[PDB]
Amino acid sequence: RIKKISIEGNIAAGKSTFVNILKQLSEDWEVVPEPVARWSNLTMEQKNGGNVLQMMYEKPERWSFTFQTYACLSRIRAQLASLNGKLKDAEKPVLFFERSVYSDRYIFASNLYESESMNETEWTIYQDWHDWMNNQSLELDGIIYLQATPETCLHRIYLRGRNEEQGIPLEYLEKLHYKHESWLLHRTLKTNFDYLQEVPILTLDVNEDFKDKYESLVEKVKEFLSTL
Amino acid sequence: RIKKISIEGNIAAGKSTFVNILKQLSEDWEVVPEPVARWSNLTMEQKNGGNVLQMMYEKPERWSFTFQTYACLSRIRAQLASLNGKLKDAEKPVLFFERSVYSDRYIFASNLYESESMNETEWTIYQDWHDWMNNQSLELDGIIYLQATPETCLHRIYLRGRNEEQGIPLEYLEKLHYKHESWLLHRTLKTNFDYLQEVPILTLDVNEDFKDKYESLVEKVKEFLSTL
Ligand SMILES: Cc1ccc(NC(=O)c2ccc(CN3CCN(C)CC3)cc2)cc1Nc1nc(-c2nccc(N)n2)cs1
Ligand SMILES: Cc1ccc(NC(=O)c2ccc(CN3CCN(C)CC3)cc2)cc1Nc1nc(-c2nccc(N)n2)cs1
Ligand SMILES: Cc1ccc(NC(=O)c2ccc(CN3CCN(C)CC3)cc2)cc1Nc1nc(-c2nccc(N)n2)cs1
Ligand SMILES: Cc1ccc(NC(=O)c2ccc(CN3CCN(C)CC3)cc2)cc1Nc1nc(-c2nccc(N)n2)cs1
Ligand SMILES: O=c1ccn([C@@H]2O[C@H](COP(=O)(O)OP(=O)(O)O)[C@@H](O)[C@H]2O)c(=O)[nH]1
Ligand SMILES: O=c1ccn([C@@H]2O[C@H](COP(=O)(O)OP(=O)(O)O)[C@@H](O)[C@H]2O)c(=O)[nH]1
Ligand code: NA
Ligand code: NA
Repeated sequence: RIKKISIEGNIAAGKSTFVNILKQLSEDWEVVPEPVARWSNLTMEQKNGGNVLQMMYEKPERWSFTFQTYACLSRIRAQLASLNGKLKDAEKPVLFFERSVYSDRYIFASNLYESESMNETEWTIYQDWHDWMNNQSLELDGIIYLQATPETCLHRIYLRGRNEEQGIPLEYLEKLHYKHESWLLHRTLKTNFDYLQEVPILTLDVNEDFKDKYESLVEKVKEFLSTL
Repeated sequence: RIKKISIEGNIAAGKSTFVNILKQLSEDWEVVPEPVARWSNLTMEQKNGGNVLQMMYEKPERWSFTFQTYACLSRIRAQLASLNGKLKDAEKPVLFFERSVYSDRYIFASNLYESESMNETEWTIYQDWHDWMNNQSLELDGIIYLQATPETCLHRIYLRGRNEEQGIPLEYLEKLHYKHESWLLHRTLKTNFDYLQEVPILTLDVNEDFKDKYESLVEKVKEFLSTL
């Protein structure tokens, strides 16, 4: 049975960097990058996603619903493709997701509703769609939360240097940070997925640069995986 | 095995009337009304759908994508519920769909793209979603096409007397009519569903009032069902 583990964290916490570290450490370890992340850098999904990203910069209250539905669809399709296609010869197969359908809804879509970028009907339609489109083989064995300060993530947005992201304000990162803490640390966020309240969570502090010094983080991962 | 038959036709051709006739004629015959039809007349789907219908009257180029995705989702959910819930004691089970996921895409969503109510990205995202969300137990054994003139349907819009529909112009009904003829009569419409080109189609002329005189139409249905 493939173990499914989500990597969760704020914008520029280090999730993509961490996932591309893990992928290389075992042939029994595979990764599903976040579609939105891949859109940001030829396929019709990439063409659609690049357009949606640009349209979102111009007016989020017009495109948030369209963006969030396509982002989540794209993720489910990509996660199921890896789950059905990969690790068939693995001894102890693990698939690492760069975020989940839960971060799609409870972090991003939720935040856009709160920022008045979706109206009540768009948010209620989104939740209905999400509740339904998520009815199975994608349920998580575990979550790894990469915890960074908003300041760390703001500095890492600067380092990554996507022109379109240099305008992201600290306040927005602080809001996303608070949502992550409520969901994954305090476990105060109510979701419509009962099993989630029971899913084991590994919290890793990634404030210190780990690109060349990640053995302690991977040790924590291997320990966490052995408990599942 | 439940036989799945779609009832296809223009606005106010008589599909709802015909489906509510059929339902009563056999305990082995069940119907899935079109969600959009039900929205037009307490549940969160009805609340969402009524809002989406009203928002669409005000500006279709804003709401067409949201409307078409929720309409099609709502249909898949309702068709699968009947397929999983009903006719378990039937000898020769038949489920009649009021329209299909194909009329959703090739008639309505297509028409809205053509009427510049969806941009290329919205239409390409819609088709991608549709291709994907349709990957199974809903494939049709047969189609029944209720063929009425645009003039007949315009007269039947008047008879049904939905205030919001009295503005529908003959030209729009003529466009929908042409799409139906290309798909179901000439079979000239290319779809992304190969099996559809092979699905048996029964064409019924419903220009004459059938509310109290429908035996000949039902005879054609029973004959058609015996060939499948
Ligand atoms: C690409 C892009 C472009 C622009 C914006 N912008 C805003 O988030 C935003 C919101 C609100 C506002 C203020 N108000 C003014 C007043 N208006 C009436 C209402 C908006 C200004 C700007 C975000 C992005 N990226 C995003 N990615 C995600 C996402 N990332 C991964 C997974 C996932 N599911 N979702 C979500 S959002
Ligand atoms: C530059 C700027 C300045 C202001 C605001 N505003 C709001 O986001 C916003 C928040 C909340 C509300 C309602 N609240 C507050 C006011 N009230 C006191 C209580 C209700 C109203 C408006 C957004 C921006 N731009 C932003 N860019 C992004 C972004 N850009 C690319 C990728 C990405 N993921 N995200 C996100 S935010
Ligand atoms: C409820 C409602 C309200 C309004 C409208 N309006 C328009 O169709 C419409 C379009 C185009 C125009 C002209 N232009 C001006 C210029 N603009 C730039 C761009 C629009 C004006 C009006 C349609 C509806 N109903 C509808 N139901 C369906 C449907 N029914 C069953 C299954 C299904 N999948 N889909 C589709 S559409
Ligand atoms: C009253 C009126 C008047 C005009 C138009 N216009 C167009 O629909 C339309 C068509 C096509 C195009 C591009 N074409 C043409 C122009 N060029 C010559 C070649 C490209 C541009 C615009 C729409 C309306 N209203 C309408 N109501 C509905 C409706 N209302 C409730 C439920 C429902 N299902 N449908 C449908 S249509
Ligand atoms: O320990 C780290 C983690 C990340 N980064 C840099 O910070 C930016 C954001 O990282 P990533 O793209 O992995 O963040 P994600 O958005 O995927 O969490 C990138 O330029 C990384 O190279 C770094 O220098 N050291
Ligand atoms: O043979 C018929 C078929 C329909 N109608 C009336 O025409 C309108 C449209 O019918 P329906 O709602 O069944 O059309 P649909 O949109 O479902 O095809 C309704 O007022 C029907 O009662 C009728 O008088 N005789
Ligand atoms: Na690997
Ligand atoms: Na019946």
